[PDB]
Amino acid sequence: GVPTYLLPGSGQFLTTDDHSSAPALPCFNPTPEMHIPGQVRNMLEVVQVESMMEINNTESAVGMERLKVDISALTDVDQLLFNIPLDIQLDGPLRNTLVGNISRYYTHWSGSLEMTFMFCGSFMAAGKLILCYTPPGGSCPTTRETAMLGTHIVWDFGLQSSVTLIIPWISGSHYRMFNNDAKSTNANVGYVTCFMQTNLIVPSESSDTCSLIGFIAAKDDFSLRLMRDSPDIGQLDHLHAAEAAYQ
Amino acid sequence: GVPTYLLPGSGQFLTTDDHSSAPALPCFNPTPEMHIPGQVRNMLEVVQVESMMEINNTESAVGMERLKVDISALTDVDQLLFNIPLDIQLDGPLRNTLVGNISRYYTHWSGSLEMTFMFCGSFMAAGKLILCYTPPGGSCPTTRETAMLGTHIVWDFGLQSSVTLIIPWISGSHYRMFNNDAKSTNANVGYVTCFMQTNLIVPSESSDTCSLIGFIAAKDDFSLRLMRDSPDIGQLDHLHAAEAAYQ
Amino acid sequence: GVPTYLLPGSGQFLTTDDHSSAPALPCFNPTPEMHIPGQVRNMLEVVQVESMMEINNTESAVGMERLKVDISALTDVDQLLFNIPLDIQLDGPLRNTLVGNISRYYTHWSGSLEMTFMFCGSFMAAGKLILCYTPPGGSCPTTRETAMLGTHIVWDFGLQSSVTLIIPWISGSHYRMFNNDAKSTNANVGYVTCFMQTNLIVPSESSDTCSLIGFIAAKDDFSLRLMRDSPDIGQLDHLHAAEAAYQ
Amino acid sequence: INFYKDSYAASASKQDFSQDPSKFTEPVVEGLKAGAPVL
Amino acid sequence: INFYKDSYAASASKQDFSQDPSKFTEPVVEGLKAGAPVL
Amino acid sequence: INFYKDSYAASASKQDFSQDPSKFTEPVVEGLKAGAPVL
Amino acid sequence: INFYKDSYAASASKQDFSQDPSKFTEPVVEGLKAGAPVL
Amino acid sequence: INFYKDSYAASASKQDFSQDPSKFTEPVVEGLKAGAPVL
Amino acid sequence: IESIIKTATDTVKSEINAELGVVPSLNAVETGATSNTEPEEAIQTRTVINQHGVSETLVENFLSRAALVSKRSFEYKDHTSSTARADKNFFKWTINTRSFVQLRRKLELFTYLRFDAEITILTTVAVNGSGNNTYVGLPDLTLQAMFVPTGALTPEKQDSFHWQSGSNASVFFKISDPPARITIPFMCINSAYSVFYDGFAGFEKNGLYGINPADTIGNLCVRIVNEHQPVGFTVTVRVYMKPKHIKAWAPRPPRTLPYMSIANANYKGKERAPNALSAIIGNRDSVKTMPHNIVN
Ligand SMILES: Cc1cc(-c2noc(C(F)(F)F)n2)ccc1OCCCc1cc(C(=O)N(C)C)no1
Repeated sequence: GVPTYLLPGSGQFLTTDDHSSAPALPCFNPTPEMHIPGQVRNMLEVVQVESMMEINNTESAVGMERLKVDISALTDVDQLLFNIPLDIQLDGPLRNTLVGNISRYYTHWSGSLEMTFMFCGSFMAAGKLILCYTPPGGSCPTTRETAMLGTHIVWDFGLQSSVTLIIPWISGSHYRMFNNDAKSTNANVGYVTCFMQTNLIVPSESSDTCSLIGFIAAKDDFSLRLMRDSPDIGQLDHLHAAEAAYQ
Repeated sequence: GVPTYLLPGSGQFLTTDDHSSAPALPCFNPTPEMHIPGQVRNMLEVVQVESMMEINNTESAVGMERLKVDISALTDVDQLLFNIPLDIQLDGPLRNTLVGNISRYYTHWSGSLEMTFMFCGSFMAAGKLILCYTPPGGSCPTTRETAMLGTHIVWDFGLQSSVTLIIPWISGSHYRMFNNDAKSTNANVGYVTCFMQTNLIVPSESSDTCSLIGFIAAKDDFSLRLMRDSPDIGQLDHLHAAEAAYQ
Repeated sequence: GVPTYLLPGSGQFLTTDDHSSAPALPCFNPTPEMHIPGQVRNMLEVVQVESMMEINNTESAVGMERLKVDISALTDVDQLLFNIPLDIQLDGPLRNTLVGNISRYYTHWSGSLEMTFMFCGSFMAAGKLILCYTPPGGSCPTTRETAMLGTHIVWDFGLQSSVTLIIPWISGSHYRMFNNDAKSTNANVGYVTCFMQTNLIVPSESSDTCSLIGFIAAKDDFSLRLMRDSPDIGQLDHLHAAEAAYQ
Repeated sequence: INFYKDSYAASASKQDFSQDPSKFTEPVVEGLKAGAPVL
Repeated sequence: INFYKDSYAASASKQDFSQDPSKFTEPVVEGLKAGAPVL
Repeated sequence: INFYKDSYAASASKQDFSQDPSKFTEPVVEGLKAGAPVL
Repeated sequence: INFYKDSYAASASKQDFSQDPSKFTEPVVEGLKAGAPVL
Repeated sequence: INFYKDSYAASASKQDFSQDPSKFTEPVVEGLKAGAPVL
Repeated sequence: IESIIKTATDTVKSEINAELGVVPSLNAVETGATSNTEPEEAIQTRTVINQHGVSETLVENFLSRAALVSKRSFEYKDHTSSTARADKNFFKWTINTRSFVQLRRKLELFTYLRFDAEITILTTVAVNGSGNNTYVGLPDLTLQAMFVPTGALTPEKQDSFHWQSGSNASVFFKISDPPARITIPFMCINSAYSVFYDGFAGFEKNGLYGINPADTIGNLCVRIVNEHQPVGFTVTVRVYMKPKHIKAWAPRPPRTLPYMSIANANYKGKERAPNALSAIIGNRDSVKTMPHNIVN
């Protein structure tokens, strides 16, 4: 015979191992493959699809009210309208999105994100907004004159109802980490703020309050590493009817 | 199947074994390599770097005082100034050096060493010294007329502030051993002594006491074998905060 | 994976097995080889070297007295002088020789042996002897007329001080056995006897008693098989200072 | 290492790097051009 | 013997004998010559 | 079968049949001839 | 993987796809033609 | 499969089909012919 | 200049030297360069063909050795009346290489390190003798080691539903088996681990000093899969780590004073030499005293 010796790790069951195993049903012929639309081969294809952010995650907002931000005409200039925390690991507006949900199965991430906002006011409504991304290091800007020093896009409402703010990958390290310390230098991405650029101006017959819907997605420079169990789902007991499977 | 039989040693865990093992994270992509200065591929590169000897390892010397040897003008000729034990395994002036620290992770050594001394007196100070290496066999020489029979360099202070004494590899055996018996024929290297050649002569305004700094390094004929745990570090209890890792 | 099954003998420790095993010290560089005189690659080279027989193994002989045989002038003709048992396994004159010592590590042997005798009398001493080898089957011859029927050499003392008696390999079987039954047909080699051929004749000033030294060695047709533990060494307790190794 | 006779016994296949994200990001009959207004 | 699909699973690599001690022994802009005074 | 990286891990070497018994049986400067008297 | 010396020790043979159902479905001397009445 | 260095360690040899029954059935100097009387 | 070095350098024979303007034995330490004096220039040498290998001092060989990094003992029993601090049939460990000094000192000989880590887990069991000082035999238990990365939830009890390990890598091994082994890849978010980090981990001023957040690994969670037996046992788990495929940069002065904490490089030194704060090397009577002088 062949002389052999067993290495450390022999006989172990590693859940991520990759080996062939004995076929339980010899000569079984699986059903022939048939073309089905919508095949996905890499999860990065899913995170590239836009999904709505829950910007209005406040106690006053119920159901889909949390998925839109209301803006009204103001009588003071350069007023802040809203900001968006950029932490995917923490429970924030980006968590329940395609990019957020898929990414929270991993520990490291890199690449640019894009935020798209659709103005859903009446045709007669007009206004200009400035959307700013502030790289980390300081406090979230509270005034337009400070926020406009960072990356920003000035958005003019019009026939094209939607604008895109690119959050470029600006990082010292190759990857960032989805870690619970939101203030860590390996995790913090910065802030996104939205200020009035001129004002929301509508005629008397239009609604005086208009809504924006914010979307987020990753660009094709996005990548993820270090698979982990998602903290978005858990169970403390057996589900109903699970016991019946053994009856 | 393949007939096999298990050899002695099967199932053992040898800390120095070299085998492939199951990847815990399939398809993980490590961060791309980036050029970093100061790459080291062989520890012999480190031992070739000069480091200071603790020649003045006496109770009167505190802190970095132990890293310099003071020399003053003498009124008798041919006087001994200092000697240096050449045992790396024992606790001596060579132990806390790059060569000594790295070598004490090994058991056998071979090759030439070099001692470099820098004179740190004033520009106006003058003098000549003789540095001698005595191969083993007898007592450390106590007089210049005996020490000068061995390998030596006569050093004249001047614009070039430093001289090098080569300790050539003179050994019956291919290697020596870092063994606690300092008088063993497999370990003893001999002695290094320093005598006044003429005198330290300084003017009245210069300091009447001048310091030398001794450095040691191995030449590129140096080699080490038989890795061992260094006796230079140990612990009798868990370090502080080590328990907190399990909390 | 590879389907396998374990054979009988798997996991056993056979002291004569021949396998590779894990190197305990990776990347260790052994000391370079150096030419040393007297290399031996086959133990048969040692048994080919002459060594002295203990022919005079009698209670009256002490120390090296047992390594020489004294012969004196006789007043009767054709007298027997000595005989030599040819059994290596039993405790006899051939046991403490190079050939005997090496062979007693084995069980089977074959090939010719040679006995050489050196006459150590004075230059003025003269004499002739007959050395006979009797193949087995009967009693050891006690008279010259019977001993001379076998293989023999008539030795004339002279300038060449030594004669060689060849004991040719005369055996029914390919090998003989070193077995404790000295009378077995698989072990008995026969006898060697020495008779006066004429007489030892010396002048009055020479010693009237002269000594012979007998040597034995194997020829290059000698071979051995079936390694065994030598019965020439043993211990009933631990040697002195053996316990100290564990202190 | 697969000595089994049935192909489905083999180890995992992690070498399919083909992608087509436009199936989900741009499932429109009229493809959009860079810079030009969509509407 | 490495039948694993991920390269980092392989055994150790002890075959890199490249050295450059001058990075630590002679990190000076002006290289020094043998015998000639340094200063 | 030796898959170890260090050569000294290999099994025994029992193939060195070279001999020179004259090193011990005839270490004399003047070689002796067959039949001719040694002295 | 069969290192045994006797051939009957080998694993199963599942590669004989030859068929002849007519031995049981049409064991008549006169073969029947499609469409044409049998009788 | 024999990785042992000594040849006698090998498995059994069952391939010697040579026969000579006449050594025991017809060990006579004069061979006998078919049909012809032996005596 | 970079070159391939496999053996120690040879020596060339040298003759008498008397040359004006040439002083190879003189050097200028002030430049920061180590002396370039050769043996052939200091003494008269012979020719020597040096065959001494240098492979055992390769960084890979120097560091690629399995070393203890974690040792945890916990009681395997019914933990219904156990304190909140007790390991109730499982433990979690925040992975670090700073708890055992032998490996820590060798790692801290370098500033930056890049390597994959081979992890070996060794388990031993002993019957509890407290009150029940009777021996019945050692059970062959099954254990689960789960790697919980940053941001993932760690199990809170032996039967926690977190052990289902949908995506976490888990290894199930038995005490009777050879020690479990897996390879963890280089998982730093940078190109190399920062053995030393002269910085703070957060954008505020209260973050931990001396620990690079880029090198955060995660938690190793180990439980006994078997439900508790009628009697109690003590289970000891030892974790060994062997770096491999190593790259190292910027060597550093070795640690001299004893380590105090795994969180910092705080130092106190021994009460007296050797390795005291004011005297690293042991004392001798004077600079002219030979400690081990050979007399006759
Ligand atoms: C010890 C250990 C165990 C596991 C594990 N145990 O079980 C499993 C499971 F679940 F798959 F089975 N995974 C995983 C990873 C581990 O450590 C990684 C070592 C990396 C490193 C960084 C530094 C550093 O910061 N430097 C050098 C400055 N040092 O080393």
